[PDB]
Amino acid sequence: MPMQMFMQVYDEIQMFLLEELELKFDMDPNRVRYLRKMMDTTCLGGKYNRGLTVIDVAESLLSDGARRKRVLHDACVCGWMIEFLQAHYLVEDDIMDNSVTRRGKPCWYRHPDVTVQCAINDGLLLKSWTHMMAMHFFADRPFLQDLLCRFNRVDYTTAVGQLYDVTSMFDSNKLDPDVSQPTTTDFAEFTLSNYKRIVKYKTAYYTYLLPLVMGLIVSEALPTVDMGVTEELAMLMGEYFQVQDDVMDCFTGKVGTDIQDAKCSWLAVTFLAKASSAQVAEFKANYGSGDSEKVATVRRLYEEADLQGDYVAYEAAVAEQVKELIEKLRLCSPGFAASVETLWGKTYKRQ
Amino acid sequence: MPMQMFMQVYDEIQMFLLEELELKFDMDPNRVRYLRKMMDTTCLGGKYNRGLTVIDVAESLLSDGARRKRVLHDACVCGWMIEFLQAHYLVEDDIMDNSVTRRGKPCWYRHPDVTVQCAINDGLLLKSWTHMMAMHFFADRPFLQDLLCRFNRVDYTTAVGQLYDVTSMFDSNKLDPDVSQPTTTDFAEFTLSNYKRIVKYKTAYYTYLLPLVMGLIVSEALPTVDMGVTEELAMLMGEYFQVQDDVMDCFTGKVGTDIQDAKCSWLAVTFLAKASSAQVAEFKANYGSGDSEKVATVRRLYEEADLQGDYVAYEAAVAEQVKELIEKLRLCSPGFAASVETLWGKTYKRQ
Repeated sequence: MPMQMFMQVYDEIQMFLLEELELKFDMDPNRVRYLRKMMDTTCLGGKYNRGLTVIDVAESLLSDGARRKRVLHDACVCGWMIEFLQAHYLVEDDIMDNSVTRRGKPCWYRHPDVTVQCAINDGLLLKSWTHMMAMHFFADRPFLQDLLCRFNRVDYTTAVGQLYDVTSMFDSNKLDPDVSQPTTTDFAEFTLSNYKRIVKYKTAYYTYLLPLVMGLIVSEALPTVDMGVTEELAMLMGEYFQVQDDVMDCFTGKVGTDIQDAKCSWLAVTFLAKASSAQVAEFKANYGSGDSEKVATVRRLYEEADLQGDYVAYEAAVAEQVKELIEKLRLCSPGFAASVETLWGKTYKRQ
Repeated sequence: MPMQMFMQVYDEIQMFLLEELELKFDMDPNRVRYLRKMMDTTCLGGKYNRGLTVIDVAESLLSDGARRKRVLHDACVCGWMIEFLQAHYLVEDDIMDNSVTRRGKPCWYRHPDVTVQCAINDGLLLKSWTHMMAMHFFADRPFLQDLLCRFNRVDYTTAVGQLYDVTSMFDSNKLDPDVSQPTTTDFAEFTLSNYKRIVKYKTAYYTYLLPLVMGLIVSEALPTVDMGVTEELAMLMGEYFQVQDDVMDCFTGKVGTDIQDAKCSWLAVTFLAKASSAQVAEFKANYGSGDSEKVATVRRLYEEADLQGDYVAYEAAVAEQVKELIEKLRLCSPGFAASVETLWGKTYKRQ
């Protein structure tokens, strides 16, 4: 049901965007068609949990037919603002990582006649489409200024996160736009504290706080909740998401490549913070190569350091913190707090 | 004087942005310093005509000390929103063109330890900084919603322009994200009508309409002028700017490379629309190569087709249209119309 409405508002948003390009930007149908395909490929095919969260939050805050009809439709449009924003970051981050595929289709910039030259701009369009849809559908809403400001702020936040991700490669002290660096990692930046900072800004704001905020706004309920507790829940849930991902990447789509990719994962930083000198040097020697001997070594080390045990203890401490915060929130905001529970239930030990 | 104020508000904006990153995004001074340098290098060193225009428009619309002080300070901040937006497009477009230098320094992504991976994101930051500065300096202004909407709309418009630029390479009919194309040009898209469309969206909105609009907004004067005449002037001036540039690139920094680069210039499209079959085939054979025989041939052809004569006639028709529109505008808006005159005076036969 939520999904049906969601996908219906997709077509209605697509329609508006494509027509406007025709009527107002003089666009011919060859180019309109290219952008339709870019839009579909970049925005469709995931689970839409970010966007669906907005719907679910708006449904729980509803407390004569047609306020409900409008609030839910607003929720769907906000939901798609988040999905298109995410698509924007994926397209740009894939180019930035020189990644290869996504869903098990190719990275957008890797399609045969999309080019790195076109794809960068395609990203820019995807993010402008968030503004254009907000400005069209919410032209007359009193929350429009506030929505744009909060959205802009999360946008910025996410680009900042991507800065931290991008500069996790080498000693921050040698950071200089005039002076090359080896694209061997250092590991100098592979600390828990840096990892937590990357995840928080790159990921937790847009994935967990923004959908909750948007559901609040379109329900006109934002002042009714404790925003400090709400952010804290978002940051914790968001962090747990990525750590859960990082672990499953190693120890469970088809199978993941963070080790080969030499990623700053929870595993790597947690391993480095507890390991012996000998373990460290063997890590450094084996990490970040496709070679299936080098990989297997890294997994072995991860296994000897009992990282899965550490994971299980981290998970349970997060759960108990999440649970206390949800109860603080339920004191004043019982409907909002249930929606957060439900969000947490779609993250905790996956699904 | 305007410049002194402008550069002063630069430091004040920089300060706010860098501190916020420290206080609110947890940023360490290695990374703060990298972004200071990125900001300075990407935003400083041009003539700032876009930003200066905003100041000049606000000064002409002023019709007890301190309204003037605030309006001009608002004008400077809007001016820098335009300069940072421009920097954003330059950084991203340079990557997209694989260009080499700019001012006669390197393209930002070409600095030794900036990387294509970092530079794409640096672009994204530059554009978020426009939002962050508007939201901070104009938090309490009644025009903030309207400013963000108009700004967003020009942002979108410019990305659309860049789509048209990017797909000027080959037959629009073969535009397909699944199917490669030769990075030989077609010339099929090299028509005047396509050229005018690229320039209008890529360039005229952000370079000519946006500064005028922003000066109107911060002066609280926007409703006092005829916006249809204002847009028309902006589109004409903006078009003339690029055509004037395209011509000087050939027939006058140190010397330009549009022919080698195989650019969609005014010269090329105008040449193609009037040339004989023989001239066309010799053009196609010689255009878009570094070889100084092939280049010289193209210039010769341009000279035989009398493109400089066509330019001179185009310039004079634009001038007389610009002049009539300025007088229509002066009927109701004498102060605004002088500022446009002054803007036109900095474009017409350069300076």
